[PDB]
Amino acid sequence: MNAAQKLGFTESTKLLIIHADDAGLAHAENRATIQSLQKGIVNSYSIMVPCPWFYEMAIFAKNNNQYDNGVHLTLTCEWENYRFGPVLPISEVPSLVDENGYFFKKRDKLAQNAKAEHVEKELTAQIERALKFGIKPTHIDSHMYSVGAKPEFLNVYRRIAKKYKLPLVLNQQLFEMVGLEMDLSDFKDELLIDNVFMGEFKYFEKGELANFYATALDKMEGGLNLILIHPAFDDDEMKGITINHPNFGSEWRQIDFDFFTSEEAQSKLKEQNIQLITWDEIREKIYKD
Amino acid sequence: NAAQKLGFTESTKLLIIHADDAGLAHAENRATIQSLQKGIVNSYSIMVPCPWFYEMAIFAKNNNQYDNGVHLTLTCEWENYRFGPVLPISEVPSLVDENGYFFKKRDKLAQNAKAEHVEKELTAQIERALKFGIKPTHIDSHMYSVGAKPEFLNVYRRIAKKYKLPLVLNQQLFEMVGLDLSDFKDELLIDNVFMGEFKYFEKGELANFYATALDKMEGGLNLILIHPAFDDDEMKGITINHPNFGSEWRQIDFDFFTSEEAQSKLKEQNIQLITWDEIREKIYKD
Ligand code: NI
Ligand code: NI
Repeated sequence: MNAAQKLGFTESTKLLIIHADDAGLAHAENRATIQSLQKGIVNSYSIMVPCPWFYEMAIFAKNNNQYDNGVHLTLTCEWENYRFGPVLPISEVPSLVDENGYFFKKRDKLAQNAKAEHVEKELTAQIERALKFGIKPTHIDSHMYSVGAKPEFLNVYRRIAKKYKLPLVLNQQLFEMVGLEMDLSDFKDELLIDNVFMGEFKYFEKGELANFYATALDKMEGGLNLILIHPAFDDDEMKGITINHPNFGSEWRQIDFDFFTSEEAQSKLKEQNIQLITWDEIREKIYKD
Repeated sequence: NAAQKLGFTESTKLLIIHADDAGLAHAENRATIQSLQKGIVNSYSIMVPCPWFYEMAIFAKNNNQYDNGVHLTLTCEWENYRFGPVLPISEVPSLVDENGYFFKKRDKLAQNAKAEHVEKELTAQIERALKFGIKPTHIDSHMYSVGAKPEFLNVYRRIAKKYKLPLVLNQQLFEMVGLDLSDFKDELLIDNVFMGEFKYFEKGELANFYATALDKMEGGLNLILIHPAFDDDEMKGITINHPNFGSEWRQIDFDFFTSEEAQSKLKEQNIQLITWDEIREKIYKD
C-alpha cells in the first residue's frame, strides 16, 4: 500500500503537499514564502529556529496559523559568510559546532563529531523555542536531511516526532541520498512519503528548473507526494547568503517562487486532478483523541 | 582641547569619520567596506552580536589598514530583526527581554540590567572579536547605552583600560543619554561629536547638514558618526517603522561620504583626518 491508501484514499489518488523549507533563513526568504502561500499554490512550510530571521517568520506563523507550519530542524550551516549555530549554549552541545560556535557545513562532519545526546537536546530546544514564541507547528522535518547523517540521529528524530505527536518527513529516496541503507521493516509504525520532488542541478544549469517543476506536476502519480522548495527573492541579501553556492542558490530560489505563484502551476493542479493536503490533516489521521 | 593634548596646535581640525554598526546587515557591511575603500570614511566599529558579524570579521582580520573597533552592543532597536547577547541568556538574564533579545531602549536596560552582567557581556563581545582575528583599535557604544547608568559608564572605562584601547567619551553624548568633566582627567575627551538628526532628514537636508559640519569645523578633535548602508530590501526589512537612522538615511550617509563634494570640503577647510589607532599610539608614546 502506498501512503494515500494508508491515509484512507484510493491508490490512484494524487496527494500533494507543496512545502517551502528554510523559512526564517533570511528576510527575502520570509517574504517570498509568505507571498507564495497567500498568492500562490504553496500550502505548507517549515521554519529554521536558529536562523537570524526567525523572529519575523515566527510573528507571521503565530498570527496566520491557517498555513500549515512546521519546524525545519537545523544541525548544519552550508553558507560561506552567513553563519549560524545552535539555540542551546555551545557549552551544552559542544559536539555540534565548529571552532567559531557555528554548525558544520556538511552532514559527514556532523556524523564524525556530534553526540546523539546533544542532537536530541538541540532539536528539542528548537521545537520548544518555536512553541515559546507562540508557533503551533503541525510537523517536523530536517534541513539537508541531516537527521539521516547517522542511524542513531534518525532514531532521535523519530522519537522526538512521537513525543510531540507530530508527523515527520521519512522517505526511502531521502534515506538513500544521505547514505542511509536502512530497511523499511523498522518503519511499520510510521508514514512514509511515496515520492519527494526537489530541484536538481542538471536541470538548473540548462536554465530548465521551471520546466522540471512543470514535468513533476505533469507526471505525478497516486500516493503521497511532497514537493520541497525554497522560495526567496533573488536580491542582494540572498546573493550575499548564497555566494559561491549556486546549488539551491539565490537564482534557483527565485525560480521556485515564480513557478509556484504562476497561472501555469495552478492550472496543472486542476488538469492533473491533484488533491492538495497538509501535514495537519495527516497528523489528525495518525494521532486520534 | 584634545588636539593640543595629542600634540597639535589648537586650531588644528582633527577629524574621525566613523562608520558605526558594521556587522548589522549584509548591506551595511558592503556599504561600509566600499566607503572605506572609496570614500573618506576612515574608521569603523563592529557589532559582534549581530547576524552579519562573521562576514565583517573576515573583512576586518585581513584588512588591518582600516581603523576598526568594537561597537559594544546592549540594545536592539529594530521591530522584526532581533538579536541578543553573545553569552548564554542564563548567564546574563537581566540584559534581555522575554524573547532573549536585547531591549529596544536604554531606559529598559537601565531599569533591568545588572552592572555585573553588562561587564561580562561586553567583555565577551571584545573576546569574540579577538578570537575571530580582529585587532581592534578602539571601543565605542551602540546608542551610547554604556551611558544609560553611571555604573555602566564605569564598567566601560574599566574595560577600555584593561584592553589598552581608546574609547568614545564626550559631553554632548553624556547629555544626550541624560548623564562632571573633572572625573575624566586621565582620559581623552572628544571635543565635538556630529551625528545626523531627524529634523534635517525629514526636510531633505541630511547631506546639507554634513556639508555644513565640514565647512564649519573648528579646532580640536572632531568625530562624525555615520551608518552607511544600501537602501535595499534587507535594510527596509531591518528598519521598518524606524525612519530615524533608517534605510533611506543610511543610504544618504553612504552617498555623502563617498562623494567628491565631501572630499573637496576636506581639502577646502584643511581638515586633517586621524584614526583611533594613531591616537592610541600617541597616548602610549606619551
Ligand atoms: Ni533546508
Ligand atoms: Ni550603533
